[PDB]
Amino acid sequence: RGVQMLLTTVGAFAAFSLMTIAVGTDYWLYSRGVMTHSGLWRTCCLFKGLCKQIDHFPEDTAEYFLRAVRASSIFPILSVILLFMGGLCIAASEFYKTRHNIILSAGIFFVSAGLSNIIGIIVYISANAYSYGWSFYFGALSFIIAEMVGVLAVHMFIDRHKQLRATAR
Amino acid sequence: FSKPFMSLGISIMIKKPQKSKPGVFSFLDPLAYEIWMCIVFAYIGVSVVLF
Repeated sequence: RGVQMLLTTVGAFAAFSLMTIAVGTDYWLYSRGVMTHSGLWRTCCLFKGLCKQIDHFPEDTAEYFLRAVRASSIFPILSVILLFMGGLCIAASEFYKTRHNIILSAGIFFVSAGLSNIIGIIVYISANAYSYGWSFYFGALSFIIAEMVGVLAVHMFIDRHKQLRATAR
Repeated sequence: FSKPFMSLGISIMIKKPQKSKPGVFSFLDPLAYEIWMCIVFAYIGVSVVLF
């Protein structure tokens, strides 16, 4: 009962924290002219110690569209905003459960936020064209925890719907 | 001089490459080592969609 809900809540909280850490720094690694890390906003070298915003969008129209999407991180920022909205919806549905159908829309928004985060990871992997950062693996692990939390949330929702259907008869 | 006893000429010296083929690392060669992770992520995502 409450154990699965608390596990889903701490999984959503850990996924939001790892998404924030993926937004922050150390997302990728690229050897410049010496190694240098990047966190999709600015690059920092391994002289040594200086940091600057190296997310310059200039140096068919599909290349300009892909460069515009890769600039300023349109997909993962909106994905993190949708994850925060899903966490707020799960917190509003945890206490005073009046309507028994908002959890389905919250889970649908949570799965769509996970799919958008995976799509943004695909965009950031495509725009990379030599190693990888740790925040990329942290964002992948947060995507795994988000998928498992969505499965647990829809499992609790179908269990609550089956309990309501059994209590209605 | 006498008659030549050993004939010779100009030849080519190379590094003599061997069959230096790795094992499990040779399997994940042709596509990538990073696209497969996105493939598995889309796999578990589509399974989440189905469930």
